[PDB]
Amino acid sequence: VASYDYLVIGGGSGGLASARRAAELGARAAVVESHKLGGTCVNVGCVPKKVMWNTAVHSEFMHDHADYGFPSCEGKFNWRVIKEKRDAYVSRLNAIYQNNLTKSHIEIIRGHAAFTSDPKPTIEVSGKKYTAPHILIATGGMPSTPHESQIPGASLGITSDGFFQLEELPGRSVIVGAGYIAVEMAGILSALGSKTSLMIRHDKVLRSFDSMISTNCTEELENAGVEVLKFSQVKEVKKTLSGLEVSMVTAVPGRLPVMTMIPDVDCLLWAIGRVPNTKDLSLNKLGIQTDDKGHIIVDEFQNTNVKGIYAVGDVCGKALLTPVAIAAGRKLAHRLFEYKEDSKLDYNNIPTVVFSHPPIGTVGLTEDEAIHKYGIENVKTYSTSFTPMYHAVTKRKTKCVMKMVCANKEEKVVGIHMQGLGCDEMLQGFAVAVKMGATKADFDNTVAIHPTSSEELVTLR
Amino acid sequence: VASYDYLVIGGGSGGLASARRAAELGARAAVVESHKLGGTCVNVGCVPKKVMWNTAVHSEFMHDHADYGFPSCEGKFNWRVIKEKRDAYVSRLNAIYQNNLTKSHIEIIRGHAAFTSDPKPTIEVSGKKYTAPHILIATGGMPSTPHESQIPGASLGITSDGFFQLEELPGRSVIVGAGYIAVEMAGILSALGSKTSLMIRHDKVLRSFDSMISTNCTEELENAGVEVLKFSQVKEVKKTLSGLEVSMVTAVPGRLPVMTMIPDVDCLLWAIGRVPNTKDLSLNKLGIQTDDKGHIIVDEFQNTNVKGIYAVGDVCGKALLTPVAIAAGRKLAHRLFEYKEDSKLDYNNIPTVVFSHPPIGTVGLTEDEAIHKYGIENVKTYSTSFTPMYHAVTKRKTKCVMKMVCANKEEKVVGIHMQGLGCDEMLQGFAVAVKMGATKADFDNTVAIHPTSSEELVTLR
Ligand SMILES: Cc1cc2nc3c(=O)[nH]c(=O)nc-3n(C[C@H](O)[C@H](O)[C@H](O)COP(=O)(O)OP(=O)(O)OC[C@H]3O[C@@H](n4cnc5c(N)ncnc54)[C@H](O)[C@@H]3O)c2cc1C
Ligand SMILES: Cc1cc2nc3c(=O)[nH]c(=O)nc-3n(C[C@H](O)[C@H](O)[C@H](O)COP(=O)(O)OP(=O)(O)OC[C@H]3O[C@@H](n4cnc5c(N)ncnc54)[C@H](O)[C@@H]3O)c2cc1C
Repeated sequence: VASYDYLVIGGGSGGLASARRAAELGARAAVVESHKLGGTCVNVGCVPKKVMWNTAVHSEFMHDHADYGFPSCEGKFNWRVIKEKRDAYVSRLNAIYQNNLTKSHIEIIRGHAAFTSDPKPTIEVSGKKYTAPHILIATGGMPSTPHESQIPGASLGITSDGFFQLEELPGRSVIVGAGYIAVEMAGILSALGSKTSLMIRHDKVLRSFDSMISTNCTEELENAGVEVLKFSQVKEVKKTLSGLEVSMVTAVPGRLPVMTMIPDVDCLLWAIGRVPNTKDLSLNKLGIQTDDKGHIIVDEFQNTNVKGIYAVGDVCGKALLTPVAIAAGRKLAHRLFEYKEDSKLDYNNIPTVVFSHPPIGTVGLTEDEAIHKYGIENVKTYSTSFTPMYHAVTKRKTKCVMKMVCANKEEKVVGIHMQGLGCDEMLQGFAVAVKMGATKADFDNTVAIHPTSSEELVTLR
Repeated sequence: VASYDYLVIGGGSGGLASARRAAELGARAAVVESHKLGGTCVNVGCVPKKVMWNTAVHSEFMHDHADYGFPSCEGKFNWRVIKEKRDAYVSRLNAIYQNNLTKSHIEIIRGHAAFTSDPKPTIEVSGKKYTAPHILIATGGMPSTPHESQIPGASLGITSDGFFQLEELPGRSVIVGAGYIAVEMAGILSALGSKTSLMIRHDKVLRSFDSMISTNCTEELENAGVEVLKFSQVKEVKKTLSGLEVSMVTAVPGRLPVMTMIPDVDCLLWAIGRVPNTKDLSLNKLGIQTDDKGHIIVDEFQNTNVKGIYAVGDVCGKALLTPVAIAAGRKLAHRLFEYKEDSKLDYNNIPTVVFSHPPIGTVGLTEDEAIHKYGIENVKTYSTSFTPMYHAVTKRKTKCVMKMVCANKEEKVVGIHMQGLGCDEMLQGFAVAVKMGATKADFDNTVAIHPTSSEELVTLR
């Protein structure tokens, strides 16, 4: 039984970040990883997604070429070219992460970890035992798929993982789900030329975002050529002579349900949720608490219910983002190895960018959330809607919408929501301002940068 | 003699902003404008410049098309197409500004104003007299050109004004100056296909910016195909059979001076400075103080040396930006018509974006300035340099450099300097944070947005 100061199960964002900081602090750490280092984020998430987004962004910009004084650009996007380049780049990152671990003197234990029956918390990987007084579970999650029992033929569809395996651009694609991943995938496939449908159970996407954003985002998708199938769900999927045939039920409220067949589908992409990876951990041997989806339950300090066992990142099921897993993993290392007992991540005011077209940036409370927290009488919002100057000379148009949610007399900024060209890079510093507790006067007292989109947020009235 | 509450001379950024706010406050105002409303900013500055920048940005992005999986885009940029569209857009803005004035009930007096000999400050426009207890001079500036006495043939060159009159893309262009305008023009002309040279008196451009920025900016220009002629200046210009011939002296220190002829020049663009527009105002009839360049001298509240006479914007020669003129003009209206005596613009921490390729964003003190303000022992900087993820798959490359200047033990953020893709939209919120007095912990405690360039500023170590 090899003993370490810190054993981290999972070599993705949270697990690596935590292991690296711990090692800086003098801890003797080891990371168990059964697949590729970098985990979701590098292999099938953040990185490959962004590359595909940059590609889709090229496609749109190329539509404006002639408007800008150039000759029309004519053609066909070649999926395999970019796919090969994207894979290579992921390969480069995996090699860097491995090197980062080595330079830090962190041991990499390759294989699938599981807890043992042993009294003092101990794991087994490939027959060998490993123990530490602090063990971090950072095993992440996976895409959720429907059971054949509920939706026959569901296994004919792919997930976001399968999306990163595709080698050709699917001619006809149907995406099921209304969350950010669904939105992102629909936007990429459509911009690159796939005849794309997005099938959502209600009338808008991103229903948990501020309502200005869910409305605007739904319209932008339609305007970009994505067919949004509202109040619809899949009833069955079948393999026809040439592709898939999707049977769906549309049930608009105030109307009779109607069943429709969608034929000749090349790609059926389930983007319905993520499930935690805890199933094969043998958690029950230690009696570690999970919720009914399999998420590990933790407190504000990432503690599980068992002493010396922690969990961070996707596996915990809250704020499923690369930077949160990292920040939580880091704060945890400072708490354990630097003896900073108050060291923990604040889960409020975490900013998010959704890589739609145009991108979305959000931080803090939606208007409804502020209304429930402070009361209608105490909430004031400011908003603007305009066409960015980039489109002054284009036939194709996109809008920029921004909304500021203020609370109390002081007009504290408690929420910022926007969608528009450049909003992906614009959000970070306002997130800093929001975290510091800025009020509207603080924004108003900052001299604008002209001509930009960003200047609209400091000149709202 | 028609009397008003407020008479504003100049209908550009500062003059309009001040007049509009004053009118909201109940003032009976009139704006004197001898040319087009919107002034520099709309007609020959900010707006038309940005449109030309967006165009140049299209040209660069089109170089990456094939790398992104598309077929090579082949050609020739058509200057007149975009020029016509740009003019139209400026026409649209002029009509809006005029309407804004009318809706506000502000009187527009068309013509050239000059002060009179009269005791109580009074102006004359087209034979008629006008007076007010508060008169704002906001007459802006103009491009500076060399005297034929010092540089013979200088009048064969054009200025940034003339740039906006061009109808064809000049084949060979030489830009003289090393400030932001020179840099911007060089970058646009070059990206659009002009064989461009930038002639600077020293070895770097933007010598007043933080030294990381002047160095990086000079390299980016060279990398983009702009020939930077260092330690050079124009000695004479002459009209040859086919274009202009520029005689220049290059005097590298530690070397003998060398004279060179630059032949076949289509466009010689002077971007050497701006001069205030005060010359024809008859300021001396009131004894209003100017410096030796013709700038009107004012105090912290925009007061001139004469009671009831103020000046804002370019004419004052400090912080020559559209938003500063606006903010100063607004604060002034609140002071005069809302009786807010402490109402004035803080000229510290004004953010600037330079529309180079990639763009530059700066706010606060350069490293040297912080060193002079706090002492070397009290200044700590953090910086990063990386290749944005956008170029992971391109043969063409650009860099992103960021620098954070902190002061004292607390590591107050006193300067942010960066150059890179997206830095034009990234700066605004960090400018808010800097204005609020953020420290490095405030940045560090803000969760990053992945994957973006902006996230680098919150993860500096
Ligand atoms: C398509 C997609 C796009 C996304 N886009 C973004 C985005 O743009 N921005 C953003 O912030 N977030 C994004 N996310 C979310 C972000 O990628 C995740 O929140 C983050 O990767 C979670 O990190 P983690 O450390 O919890 O787990 P992960 O990186 O999944 O790491 C878990 C690791 O544990 C390994 N493992 C699991 N069980 C075991 C075991 N028993 N033994 C050994 N090893 C094990 C797994 O192989 C894996 O390598 C995206 C996610 C997806 C799916
Ligand atoms: C090429 C270029 C690019 C620029 N790019 C940017 C940028 O991207 N961002 C930015 O922030 N700033 C930029 N600037 C600077 C910005 O445009 C100026 O700081 C701003 O326009 C100054 O406004 P102002 O109100 O002082 O004067 P102006 O807008 O020049 O207005 C002065 C007005 O007074 C009128 N006038 C003058 N004398 C008289 C008189 N006697 N009687 C009646 N009317 C009179 C003039 O016709 C004019 O309309 C740029 C400038 C230039 C030249």
